[PDB]
Amino acid sequence: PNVSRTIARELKSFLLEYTDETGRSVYGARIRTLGEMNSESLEVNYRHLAESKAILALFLAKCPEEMLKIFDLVAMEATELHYPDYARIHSEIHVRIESNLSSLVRVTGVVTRRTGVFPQLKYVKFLKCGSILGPFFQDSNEEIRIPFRVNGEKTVYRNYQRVTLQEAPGTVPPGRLPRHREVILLADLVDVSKPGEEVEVTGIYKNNYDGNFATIIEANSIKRRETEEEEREFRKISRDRGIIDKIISSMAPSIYGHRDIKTAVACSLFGGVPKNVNGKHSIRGDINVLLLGDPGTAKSQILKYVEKTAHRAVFATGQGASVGLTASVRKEGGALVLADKGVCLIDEFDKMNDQDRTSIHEAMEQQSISISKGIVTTLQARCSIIAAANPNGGRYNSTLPLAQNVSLTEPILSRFDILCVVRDLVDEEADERLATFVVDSHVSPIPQELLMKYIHYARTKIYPKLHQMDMDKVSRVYADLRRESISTGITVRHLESILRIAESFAKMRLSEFVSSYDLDRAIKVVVDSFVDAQKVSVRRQLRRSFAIY
Amino acid sequence: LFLLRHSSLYDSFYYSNYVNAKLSLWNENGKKRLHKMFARMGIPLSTAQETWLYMDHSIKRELGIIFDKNLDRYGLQDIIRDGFVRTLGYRGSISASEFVEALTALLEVGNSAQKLTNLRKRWVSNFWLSWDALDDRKVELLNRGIQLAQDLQRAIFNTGVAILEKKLIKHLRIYRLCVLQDGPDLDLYRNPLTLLRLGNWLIECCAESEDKQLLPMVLASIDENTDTYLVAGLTPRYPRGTKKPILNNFSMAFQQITAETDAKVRIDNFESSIIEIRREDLSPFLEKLTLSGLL
Amino acid sequence: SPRTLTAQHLNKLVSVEGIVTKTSLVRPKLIRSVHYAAKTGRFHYRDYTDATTTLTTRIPTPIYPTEDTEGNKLTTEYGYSTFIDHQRITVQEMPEMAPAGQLPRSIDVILDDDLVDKTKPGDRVNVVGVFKSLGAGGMNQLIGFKTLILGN
Amino acid sequence: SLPTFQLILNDSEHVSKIVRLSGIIISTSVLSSRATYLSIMCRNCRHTTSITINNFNNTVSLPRSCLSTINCGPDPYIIIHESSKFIDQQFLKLQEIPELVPVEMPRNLTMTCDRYLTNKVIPGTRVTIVGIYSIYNSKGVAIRTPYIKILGIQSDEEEEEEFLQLSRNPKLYEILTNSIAPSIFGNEDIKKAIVCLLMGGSKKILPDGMRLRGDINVLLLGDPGTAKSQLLKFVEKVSPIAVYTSGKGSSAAGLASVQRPMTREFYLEGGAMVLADGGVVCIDEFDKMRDEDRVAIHEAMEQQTISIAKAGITTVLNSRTSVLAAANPIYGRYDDLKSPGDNIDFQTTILSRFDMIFIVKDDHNEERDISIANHVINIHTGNANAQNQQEENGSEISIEKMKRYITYCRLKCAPRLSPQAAEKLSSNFVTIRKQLLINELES
DNA sequence: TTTTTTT
Ligand SMILES: Nc1ncnc2c1ncn2[C@@H]1O[C@H](COP(=O)(O)OP(=O)(O)OP(O)(O)=S)[C@@H](O)[C@H]1O
Repeated sequence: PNVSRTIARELKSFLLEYTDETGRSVYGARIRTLGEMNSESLEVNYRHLAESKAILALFLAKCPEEMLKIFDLVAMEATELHYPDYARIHSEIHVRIESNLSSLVRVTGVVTRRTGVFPQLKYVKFLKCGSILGPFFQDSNEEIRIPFRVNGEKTVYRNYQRVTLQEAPGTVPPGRLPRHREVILLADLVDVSKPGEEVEVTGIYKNNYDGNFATIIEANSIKRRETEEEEREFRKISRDRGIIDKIISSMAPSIYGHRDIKTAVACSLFGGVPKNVNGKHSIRGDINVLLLGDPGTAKSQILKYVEKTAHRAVFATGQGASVGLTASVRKEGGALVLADKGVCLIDEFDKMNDQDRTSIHEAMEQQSISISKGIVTTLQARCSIIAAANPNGGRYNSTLPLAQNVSLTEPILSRFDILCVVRDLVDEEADERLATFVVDSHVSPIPQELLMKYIHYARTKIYPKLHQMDMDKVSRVYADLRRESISTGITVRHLESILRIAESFAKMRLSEFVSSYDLDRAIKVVVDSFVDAQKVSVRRQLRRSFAIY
Repeated sequence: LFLLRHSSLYDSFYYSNYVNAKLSLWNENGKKRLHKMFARMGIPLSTAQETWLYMDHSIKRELGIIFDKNLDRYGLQDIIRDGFVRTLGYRGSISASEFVEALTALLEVGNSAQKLTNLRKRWVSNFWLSWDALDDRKVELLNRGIQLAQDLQRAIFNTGVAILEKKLIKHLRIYRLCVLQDGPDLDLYRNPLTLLRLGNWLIECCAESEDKQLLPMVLASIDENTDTYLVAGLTPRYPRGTKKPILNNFSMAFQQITAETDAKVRIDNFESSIIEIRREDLSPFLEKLTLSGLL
Repeated sequence: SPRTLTAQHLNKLVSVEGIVTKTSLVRPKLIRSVHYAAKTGRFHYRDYTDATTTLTTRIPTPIYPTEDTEGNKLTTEYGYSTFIDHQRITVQEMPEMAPAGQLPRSIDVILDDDLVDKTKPGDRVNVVGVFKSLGAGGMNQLIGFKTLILGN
Repeated sequence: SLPTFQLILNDSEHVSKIVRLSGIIISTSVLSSRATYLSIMCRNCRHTTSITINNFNNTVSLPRSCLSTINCGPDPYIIIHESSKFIDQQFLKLQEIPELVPVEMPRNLTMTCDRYLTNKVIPGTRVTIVGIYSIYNSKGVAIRTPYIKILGIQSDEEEEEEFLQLSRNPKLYEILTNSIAPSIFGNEDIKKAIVCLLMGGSKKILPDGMRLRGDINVLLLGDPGTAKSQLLKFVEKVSPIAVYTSGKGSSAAGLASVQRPMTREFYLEGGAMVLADGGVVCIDEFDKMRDEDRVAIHEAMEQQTISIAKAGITTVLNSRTSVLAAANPIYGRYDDLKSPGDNIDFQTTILSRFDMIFIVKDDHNEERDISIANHVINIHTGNANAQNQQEENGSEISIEKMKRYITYCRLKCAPRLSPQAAEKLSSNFVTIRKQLLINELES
């Protein structure tokens, strides 16, 4: 088909004047940002192409091969009319997008093992006819074959990688066995997946020529399974004051109340800062959440909300049913390796063995676990651990203490920062509100798309610091809290937690400076939380928590 | 542009005082605008990070044409000047400006009332290291000061951003007034010259202009020795648009207020623009400064 | 020492010390052939060399001969045809002599006829011989020029 | 005899170019050899030439003609091995940096070394290598493994003058206890024992069939929250060679290695005590550890003699290590409220085979508590404790200085006790053994 | 035909 010559003029009538939601040429506004970042990639939604001119959708399923070769070069010249000197960067931008041959296919799967990255010839130049032959094209997975021979020099290369992909164990019909298929990577997509993931790729489907037919999928657009005005309109809203209670009010509308423990969980995933001193040492960068449950609670529903909204979350089972959080060479990183700079979800400590005790022990303290294995490396782990426990026998035994109530030991609790505890007592109106909001559940807060851009945009950018004039009250708080709780029995790590929790409130305002309000909220959340763990004789502690305010 | 020959063009603009306010480098808006200038230059980010010595010859020869073809977009058209460059041959050429900045940086680093006088003695002690530094052949010591100049400019622009977030400026009609009562790395602020260039770095930043009515800035800091709070005078900088013989104001005002009760005031500073004052007494000093305003 | 043995302390006679370990198998090798022709009623003579025996780079002369000149049957003979045994062993240096902390590294030395099966794996042996390097070092058709030691 | 010298100087964009870089050494190879100058011979006509070569990384090979014509063809050339010249070759392999971008498994490359660069660095250092990122082909899809040829490796008299100056000051012991843990207040007895561990005692080569042991051992059993963890990390950073281990269970760190496989050969890979022969071993979680190869550790610190009698090898090797412990008793601070033993469930013979045993307590002192509070707030914020630069101007100018000093200190002095001091220790061991008699026989 | 696991 030679008509694509004339179609190249008209395919830019879609590129730079795609008027949707009052004009807004997302492609034309995007190109200046593409060459701005030198990403050498342009994204094309199948919705927009199907919406404007579906003749190209036919040109996708029938001939996806040469259509890209015609589309990317015109995108190159269409970008160079915008940037006069962009050809000095890369000068080539590749684009993104039996009944299966010669078509683009939306494919799912799980990443099996793979290989390294090698360069591959792109330009082929060739003693028979005097001098060299001339430039020729390096076919993909095929030779040129124009006596002469290819020389070592004068060869422009291209990085290559092939990726094995096998079927996803999640949508397997139950009991059958998975099968395999080949995926080959190209330039900007070099080594994008990682073992232990799922993936959704947009591939063109080919087959081998002859052997002396195996099919190979070359892939175009990798998307993982689930702009300028987008962050500035975002900043027009983020300037307000009452976002504190609103975050908890926008955190989890399924169960309506419980603002305190919901604010603590919302603070946990929002992160802390380890703040490595220049040359000296790094302290700790995570917030530790324990939530002592009760049968008869939808506390698990909360952590499921945590897993869908947050970045990397692998649900760690109750007892050995899964992944195992400790990487080990078996016939290879653990799930904690997947959750780097993310939040892990580990629960039901009552039924977890010592393997988990060592992994969780070292990971929340100083991030790295070593062995008595024939390889010696130090892989760290910056996970964030959120637990959900269960009381022994009764949900709450008596006035007897928390350490007497729980079956764990003291140092594992020491690794923990916050202790949110729920209570079960017969309230008539709470049951009324509960049943009525349940009815509403079967029928002002931030929409979930804005909050996900909020936490992702915040954790990559907001970097809290602190001044030296406001921590003296805090020093007095630690001094009275430790020195007065001597008669009670205490955590020095909770001293570091003060700054590491309070820094998140400055992360909430994206102000980079810790106001007094942040310290006051951090004190009013930590102190009373420690208060709630005692006996009925806590009245005295209630009568000394005034000076605390 | 500053620190041209010994540093990356990226850091050169990043720490550039002239480029600072126009591009609003402290804020995130101009960040992309800076990369946009490089996108006009067609320079890879990694190419900008390399040392000036190892950058390609093409990039060298074409630098000025590229500047002529790109920077004008941001109003930078009047920059290129025919300034002199020394040829010492084999160790490489340097514009007089850069060597000046390095030597003055060598002046400020690279080193009851008895401690303050002891420190004053140490300032004079650092002068001979500079007088010795004036020779061409003694390069060993010179490179240390050359690099420490970068360490200063880093701290300057950093604390500068910190001041930009709190907006402690009192935009008054008479004159702008500010004070830094607390902050990290206050030891470097002991030298008056630190605050001289610091004030200059602010003065051009807050007002480009940015019409109208350029106003003087007030600045002070203290750590020990009972609220020394050196306050040095500062004057507005015009962006080429000596239009008038304005010069200064403060000498007469200092004579008027120092002629009053003047308790604990010390005129010990050789330069008339800077004076030591107690904060307790600096507040009324300000009150008397506002009114009667001599200007 | 084997640690500083390569490149220099090369193509000379080297005194090596170390431990006898992993003794290989005993195979005999043919050198001088005796062949009888039926009609002439005479004997004959033919030799063959390899890189272990000559110590000098000579043209190798390998196929077992029959029907050379006229058509006389070259019946080979035995007994009078000579043979020499052959063996190769590895000697790593003494482990206490090693650097700060490492796995000791080693080379090998080839013996000859009257010295076959004199070292069992596991003894203390001083060795005097000549450092011989054989083989086409990758110029045959990727790191070659494998080594051994002779004249022992 | 004078060969040609070698000069030593110091992705799609990186193929075969002048690039400097930096990484960590994964594993080296055994000193190998390519050839440099060589003469060939025609086996029939006796025709000889000679070729010198430099770039041993394909370009040219032996011809197949007698060359006297310029039919003996094909290739008649036989390499004269008695009149050749050779050099050495190393073949390192490097591993990525553990602080940045492992967001994965560690990746690696292949190195190759030339003439005077051989046998230079034992693995474990953090180094920089200037290189050439070139491509080779060996083991229709054009799969080629890339590599970096090494040119100019750089490592990790007047100093003797300042060393002698620092040796004779009588305040050296304290100024070193102002050098180890600036981030940690208190714990000064531990802070002192680290000073003695980084130097190492005497080493006796007696007519006796054994030699004795020199380096020492550090224990930190005690209550949690002490940050003894930060202390053991900084111990690893100070010594030039040392192995830090956090517990019995890793992601990737092993401990006599048994490797069985290409060419069907058994070979010895390594481990952890092997890297730390003559260094510091840090073991965290002394009670969270298994009894699977613990015996090697029950011997490595006492007789320095690891035996291997497996399927591959039958050697007795050396291990000059020093182990540093950091335990936790059961139930935290209550272990001292019952009988004062009740800590190691197996027995006390391992502790008898250690050197120093310290117990960390936790007593409230409000001034100490406020001081440890604001001391740590000053550590986090406002860089108050971080004043150190004037302290550098007055005490302990650097950590790397301390390292260079220990390197100079270990092999130079030959310490030994003094005869007038020996009778003091002889009279003192009596008092300690009597002390144990008092606490034991009457109880 | 031998090295890391787990019921
Ligand atoms: N002066 C300090 N004292 C105690 N902890 C500190 C101090 N400064 C910072 N820290 C931090 O507080 C944490 C307290 O835990 P550790 O002191 O490691 O307790 P632990 O006794 O090591 O528990 P382990 O490691 O399982 S034995 C440290 O890991 C540091 O992150």
